[PDB]
Amino acid sequence: MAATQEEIIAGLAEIIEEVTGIEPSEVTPEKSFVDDLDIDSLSMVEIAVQTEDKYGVKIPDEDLAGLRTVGDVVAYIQKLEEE
Amino acid sequence: MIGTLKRAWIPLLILVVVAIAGFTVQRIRTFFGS
Amino acid sequence: DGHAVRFIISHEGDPMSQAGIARIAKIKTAAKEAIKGTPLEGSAIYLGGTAAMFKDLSDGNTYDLMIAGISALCLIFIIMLITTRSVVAAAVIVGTVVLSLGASFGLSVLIWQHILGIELHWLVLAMAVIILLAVGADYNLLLVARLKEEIHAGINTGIIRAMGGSGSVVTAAGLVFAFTMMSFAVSELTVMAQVGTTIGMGLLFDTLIVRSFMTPSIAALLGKWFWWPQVVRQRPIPQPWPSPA
Amino acid sequence: AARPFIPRMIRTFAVPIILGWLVTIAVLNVTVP
Amino acid sequence: AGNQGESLANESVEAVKTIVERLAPPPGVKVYVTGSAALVADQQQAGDRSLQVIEAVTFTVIIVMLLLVYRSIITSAIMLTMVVLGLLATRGGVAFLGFHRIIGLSTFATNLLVVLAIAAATDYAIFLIGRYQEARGLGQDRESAYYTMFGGTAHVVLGSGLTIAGATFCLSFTRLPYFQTLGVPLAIGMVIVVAAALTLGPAIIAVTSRFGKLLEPKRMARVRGWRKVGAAIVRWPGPILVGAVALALVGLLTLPGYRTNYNDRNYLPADLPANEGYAAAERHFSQARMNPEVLMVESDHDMR
Ligand SMILES: CCCCCCCCCCCCCCCCCC(=O)OC[C@H](COP(=O)([O-])OCC(O)COP(=O)([O-])OC[C@@H](COC(=O)CCCCCCCCCCCCCCCCC)OC(=O)CCCCCCCCCCCCCCCCC)OC(=O)CCCCCCCCCCCCCCCCC
Ligand SMILES: CCCCCCCCCCCCCCCCCC(=O)O[C@@H](COC(=O)CCCCCCCCCCCCCCC)COP(=O)(O)OCCN
Ligand SMILES: CCCCCCCCCCCCCCCCCC(=O)O[C@@H](COC(=O)CCCCCCCCCCCCCCC)COP(=O)(O)OCCN
Ligand SMILES: CCCCCCCCCCCCCCCCCC(=O)O[C@@H](COC(=O)CCCCCCCCCCCCCCC)COP(=O)(O)OCCN
Repeated sequence: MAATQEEIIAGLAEIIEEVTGIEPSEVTPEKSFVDDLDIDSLSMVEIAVQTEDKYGVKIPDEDLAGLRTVGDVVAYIQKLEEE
Repeated sequence: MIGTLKRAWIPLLILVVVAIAGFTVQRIRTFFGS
Repeated sequence: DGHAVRFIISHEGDPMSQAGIARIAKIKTAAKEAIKGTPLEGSAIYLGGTAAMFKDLSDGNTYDLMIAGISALCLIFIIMLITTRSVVAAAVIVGTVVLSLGASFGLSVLIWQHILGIELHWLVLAMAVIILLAVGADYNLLLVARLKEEIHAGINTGIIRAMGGSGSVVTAAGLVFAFTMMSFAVSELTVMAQVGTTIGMGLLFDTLIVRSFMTPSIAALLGKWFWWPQVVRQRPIPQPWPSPA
Repeated sequence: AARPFIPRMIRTFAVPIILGWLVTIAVLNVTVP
Repeated sequence: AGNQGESLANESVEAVKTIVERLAPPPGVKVYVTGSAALVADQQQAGDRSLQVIEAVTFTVIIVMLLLVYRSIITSAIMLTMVVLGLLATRGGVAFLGFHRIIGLSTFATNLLVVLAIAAATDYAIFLIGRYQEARGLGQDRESAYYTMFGGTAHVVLGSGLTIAGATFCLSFTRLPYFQTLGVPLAIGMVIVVAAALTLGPAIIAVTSRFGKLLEPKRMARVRGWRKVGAAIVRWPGPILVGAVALALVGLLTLPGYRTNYNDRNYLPADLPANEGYAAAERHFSQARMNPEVLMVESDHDMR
């Protein structure tokens, strides 16, 4: 299970595009949902639900609060997939 | 046969529902006046 | 020819209350027991009037409500079963329809009787359940048809997409019609205001609570059992992360 | 071709449909109280 | 001469009232025409004089609600023409079938049929335009969006309308003529509303869409907010169901206190003439003197 960071970001950017509309060219690992991308706490729940449906990556509710930047989500998914 | 009555389970359920409803309705139609 | 005598009876309070109508059977019974054991025994006793008319109308109203309710609920179950090839979705929708009807009429009873003091006319219930069933069918069918056509991508994502797509349209339609009906509150005829605001408050409650939170959350709790005779997956086979761009 | 028959016909014959509904409403509301 | 509920009865009440107020009483005396037959007359004659104010206020409200839903005057105008044409076709068809004595009408079936026709017409128009504009906001061109609108909503409109028609035709099996006379006119009205909504609706959308940017979406962030609601529903469904059921319990717990009333003079303006006759009588005898019962005992032998 070795999805590279670019693959995980490519998969996340489609869901962020559908949920919000931010262009996938704007989803980069150093931008934080709260300020830079302006994705509130309830669109993150939707991104997590759709990621779990599509790629089977289950992100529980308490960990979803600490994922501030896109790099945080990519690192979480990688640390989970390296299982 | 069970194999063929489960391709036509929707029309059968519709028949049983419509029959129970129609009997109940024709029964209740008689209460008034009497 | 002297074969029939008639008596002209007046009430004390309101003839057309709930008591003035329960007095009709008592009048007939009193007149029947008066001729018991007398040479007039076995005579025919006819009681006409206006509280007698409303006794008979109030009796027939219950059974006609039951006939209409049985008929409408069976038709609604049948269309929800034909559209969504599932017994659980049809039964859930019929149950939420009955629950929303009950809650709507209870809210209007509260507002009108217990707060404004004016009791509800006797035809308000009938004319309200007619329209409320008619429009609840519309909105529930539109929501669940979309849900069914979109659960192919996962039941949760299907519900998210179906909400985002059809829940907004359902609430727009419901609010337009509900605020159209609540404009009857300007009528001098209190029965028109009653039926209008009953339909309006019912539709507000439906579109804003029942069809917006209670129906999709039941569809989300019962994950794949919402479509039971059909075998659906909670979510598809997990895809591998795509190649960039 | 790959479009269903009902919506395709409603889309191609859209303006005769509107004219026919207008004529129907006119007749139904003028011939009858 | 009439029969309570019909039109001959109102003819008779107005005839009697004409006779009575034709001549002058002695000074101090005032005459009235009370009773549950003159009350029904005044009721049915003020019903229409309120109905013609309602027909204006409901449209003044429909217009502003359409402007709030579609933040655009052209879209509200188009969809209002859809609704108005559906309502006109329904009223015309039912007045035609009732005029030529084909079906049995009423002055109550009509007041309910207008309401139901407006409800169904606005619902179907909003459904169609909402699906068209949603498919249009996803990037589809006018052709693909029209076809998506149809393929998504036509069967829903057909099914729901046909069940409303069947359910309101099943009223023909009740006993009270109030309800029993609602059967065929309401069913026919629903069939006409559905035929209109399925042929005239898409036709209007397919004609007006090919000009400029007539039916193009404006407010699509509503879809985003509703997606967030759906996300909250799929993530925490148990709590939300508990909340919704708790709210429904408030209403369901009031029902076993429901009392009804049959006095029509409580739900009418006290300015009606029949009600002022009631008041004049209540000033002198009691509330129940104008509504008397009659009990007849018919034996088989001369009782004199
Ligand atoms: C006779 C005189 C005439 C009188 C009559 C005539 C009057 C004429 C004028 C009429 C004026 C009224 C106009 C009606 C609205 C018209 C607009 C329209 O048609 O649709 C457009 C409108 C979109 O407007 P927009 O500004 O363009 O949207 C862009 C946003 O800004 C962009 O999004 P955002 O960032 O701002 O926010 C995101 C999102 C919001 O996203 C979220 O974050 C929400 C999700 C949060 C997490 C989930 C938690 C849910 C918890 C559930 C618990 C159980 C359910 C309880 C729900 C309540 C709490 C939400 O917002 C949304 O856009 C979607 C909202 C969806 C949620 C709303 C659901 C309603 C909840 C129920 C409230 C009322 C209770 C019903 C009881 C009534 C029965 C008596 O669509 C809606 O949002 C519908 C919801 C709002 C309208 C309904 C609210 C009430 C309306 C009147 C009801 C009166 C109730 C009185 C009760 C008093 C107590 C007894
Ligand atoms: C207001 C009126 C309400 C009245 C009706 C209330 C609800 C009554 C529910 C009765 C359920 C009877 C329906 C049985 C469905 C059987 C499913 C079946 O035969 O086929 C499925 C087979 O799947 C199964 O394995 C189901 C086998 C279990 C069936 C046992 C019946 C259970 C009865 C439940 C009792 C509930 C009764 C409640 C009464 C109040 C799959 O077939 P398909 O996918 O090819 O068809 C879909 C395309 N048309
Ligand atoms: C007094 C009369 C009433 C008595 C009858 C009482 C009961 C009425 C029940 C009526 C049931 C009608 C069934 C219609 C809903 C069908 C549900 C369904 O299975 O949907 C399928 C729909 O499949 C279809 O394709 C059906 C298409 C129907 C087109 C609608 C016809 C429009 C006709 C226009 C003129 C209407 C004139 C009507 C006059 C009354 C799903 O297919 P899909 O997911 O692939 O999406 C559809 C994409 N095309
Ligand atoms: C028998 C009647 C029962 C009524 C039941 C109604 C239940 C409906 C639930 C309404 C939910 C309203 C939206 C909830 C949004 C949740 C957002 C959230 O969770 O976070 C915010 C939560 O904010 C809220 O909105 C909480 C919800 C308040 C509404 C609760 C009232 C509904 C329950 C009524 C109880 C019954 C009333 C008694 C009968 C009148 C932030 O709160 P905070 O941590 O910043 O506050 C800390 C300050 N000390």
